[PDB]
Formats: sequence, structure tokens, C-alpha cells
Amino acid sequence: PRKARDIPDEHYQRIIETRDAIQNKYSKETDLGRILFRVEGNRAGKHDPRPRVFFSDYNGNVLTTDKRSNFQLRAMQNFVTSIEDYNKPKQRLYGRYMIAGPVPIVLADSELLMYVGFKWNEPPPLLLRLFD
Amino acid sequence: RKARDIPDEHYQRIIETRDAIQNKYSKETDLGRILFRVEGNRAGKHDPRPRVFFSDYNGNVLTTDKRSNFQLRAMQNFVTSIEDYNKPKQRLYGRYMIAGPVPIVLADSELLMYVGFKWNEPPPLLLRLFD
Repeated sequence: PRKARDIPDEHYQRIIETRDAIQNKYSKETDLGRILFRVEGNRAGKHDPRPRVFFSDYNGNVLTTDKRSNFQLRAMQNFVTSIEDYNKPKQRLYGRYMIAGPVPIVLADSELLMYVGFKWNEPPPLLLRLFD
Repeated sequence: RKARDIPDEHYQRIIETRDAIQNKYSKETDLGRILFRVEGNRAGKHDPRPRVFFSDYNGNVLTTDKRSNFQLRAMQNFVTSIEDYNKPKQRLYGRYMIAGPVPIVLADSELLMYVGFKWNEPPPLLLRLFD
């Protein structure tokens, strides 16, 4: 029963920035596999708190070297197949793992889509009790 | 500048207390009496409880003048900062978050309800550029 929600402007702006950055860093590389390998290489493990970058094509296929966390992979696949409009980036919550995208990206002279997964830690509650 | 979404639990809660306040004072025909009573439950300015604010559909904050001027400034700013009266959002004023508006009916008058509450958690903001 999901909910494609807007990405907060700061988050989206950031995503755009790291997209452009990744694009510029690997502008020399002509091998897509090498790029994906390098990019995903910077994660130290599955419990790595850092935002994880995912990729897909324009045909509904997630592109990744298999990573230690199957859950993030399931969530990403679901997100990719759940997209209603490839021109509007949105975010979806999978348990405690938020996923945002897609944003267009060019790697190895190929047009692909970038996404960002990151665990989302449920805000401290406010109450606001019935007894006024 | 940062009109952010209200977390679903928070928004759901806000809706619940809105409906609750609506049902509690359904008998009352005096708006001033309602506002007075509602705001009466706060014990002081340092009261940690979420503070309920009100406004009309003409940009005016409705409240009996209170102990905390800061919350009042923040609320006024929020009300005049609203881009769309049909989408509730939240804005951070220092450490004081303000969420709204949500429609409410008090004394057969259509008004808007807001909730202010101090926010003690600037992160989670973890991100990176080593990629």
C-alpha cells in the first residue's frame, strides 16, 4: 500500500550534486562495469550507515554487482518496478529504508538512472494526548 | 524556505487531536471561549507539551496573548509563509518546529489549526561525497 512522496529539496539537490560529481569523476571511464564496481566499492559493509547508490536502465533492470545486503536489493527492485513517472523523482519507505529516485545519469556514454537508498529513523514522537 | 513534509505519524496525530478538539467543543458557540479554554491547558512558557495555534483563512493568527513571544513570532511567520493551504507542511524556527495548517471547525467557524513543538534533533543528516 505504498506512497510515492516528494523528496525534500535539500535531499534532492544533494542527489543532483552527487550525480553530477559521479558523472564528472568517471567521465574518463568507458567501461560501465568498471564504473559500477568502483562506485559500489566505497561501501565498507552491509551495516554501512552511508547512503547507498543504486543504478538502473530505462528498461526496468537494476544494475549492481551483488552486495552483502539482500534487503536493500529487494527494496530497490520493487522501487524501480513501482515508478509511475520516470521524469519525477520520488521516495518510498521500505520498513526503515527510504529509497529516492530516479535521476538521470550518464556513465560510460550510456544513459542510465541513479537512485539513493538510506535508512530512515522514525522521528521522536510528539504528544499531544487526548486529555488536552 | 524549507517547507518539509510532516511525518505520517505526526500528521495522523495532528488530525486526531483536531477531530478531538472539534468534538470536545462542539457544544460551544463562542470562539473566544473555545480558544481561551484550549490554550488554558498550558502550564507555562517552558511547558514541553505541543502548543496548538489557530488562524483564519485571511492570514491572521488567533490567540490570547501568551507567555512566549518567540513561539508567536514563529507562528506568524509560518502563517504568512504558507504556499498552499491544502498541503500541511512543517518549518523549523531555531529549535521550534511548526506544522500545519489543518482545517478545523470551531463555533461554526471554519479556521485552521497548527501545532508548535520544540525539536531536539537536527540530524539524522548523514550523507557523503566519497564516491
